[PDB]
Amino acid sequence: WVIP
Amino acid sequence: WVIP
Amino acid sequence: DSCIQFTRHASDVLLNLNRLRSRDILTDVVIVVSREQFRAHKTVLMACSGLFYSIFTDQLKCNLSVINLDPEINPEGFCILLDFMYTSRLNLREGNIMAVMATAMYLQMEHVVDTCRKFIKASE
Amino acid sequence: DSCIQFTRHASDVLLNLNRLRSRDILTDVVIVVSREQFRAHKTVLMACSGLFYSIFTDQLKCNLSVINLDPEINPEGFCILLDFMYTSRLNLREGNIMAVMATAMYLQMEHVVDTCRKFIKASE
Ligand SMILES: O=C1Cc2cc(Nc3nc(Cl)ncc3Br)ccc2N1
Ligand SMILES: O=C1Cc2cc(Nc3nc(Cl)ncc3Br)ccc2N1
Ligand SMILES: [Cl-]
Ligand SMILES: [Cl-]
Repeated sequence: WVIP
Repeated sequence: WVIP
Repeated sequence: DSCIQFTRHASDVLLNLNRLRSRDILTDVVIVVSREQFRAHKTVLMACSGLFYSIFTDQLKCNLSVINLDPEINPEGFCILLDFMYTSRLNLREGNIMAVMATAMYLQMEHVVDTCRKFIKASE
Repeated sequence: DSCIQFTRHASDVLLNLNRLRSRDILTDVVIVVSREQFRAHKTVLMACSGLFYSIFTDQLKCNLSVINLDPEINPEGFCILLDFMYTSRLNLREGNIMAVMATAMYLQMEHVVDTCRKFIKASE
């Protein structure tokens, strides 16, 4: 999971 | 396009 | 093999599937969550959820145009997860994390369940 | 928004759509290319091809279970492109590049046409  |  | 690969292809396909969803094109099922209805593509639901995969591979249920979810399922949690299925983006917030995790467990969306458990463990 | 994103989601969805294709699950159209038949999902074809997008948004053609391609279309070129749609991998070879490019132009698959033109320009 990432900060888009 | 890339070499997978 | 000696194939080449187009890096953005999977993302572009999903973006287009979401555009079809937004315009209600070739949607083939309604998911009923209490008083709310959500139109979607059976294939996308199966590709994202262990529960929908089991439902639409069943010889009788594969032909249903309406699927009723368990009454304990929160429509907002479902909406957030349906958006995630079609976009890879999860709108996880302090106010919705419990409903989202409960819905992801019921839908059998393992990666969503995992991030919810981690975000919950960080706040305790 | 304040969304989080699961990097591998789009690729995982496409992998699952290809698994459904391989087991012939919920395929809803046959594409006829001369003597060959290819089963697929209308939504995936529309998401990858400007030609299929135009075909299945047509109020009459959206309901057809069989689509016949132009007789000039090579079945192997089509097969390679159908595999690309479901996997992001293109099996481009000296022996098939002309058929693949001609098929990608007819199908309106701009990124495939672009790499074919570049590979052809390099060999001249
Ligand atoms: O957390 C998750 C997400 C998910 C998706 C599917 N979907 C499919 N799985 C397989 Cl093996 N083939 C085709 C399809 Br469609 C099955 C289980 C799960 N569990
Ligand atoms: O080279 C390409 C690939 C492609 C795909 C689509 N598909 C869609 N386009 C739009 Cl805007 N909305 C929903 C869908 Br499905 C249209 C044109 C093209 N040209
Ligand atoms: Cl997931
Ligand atoms: Cl393309």
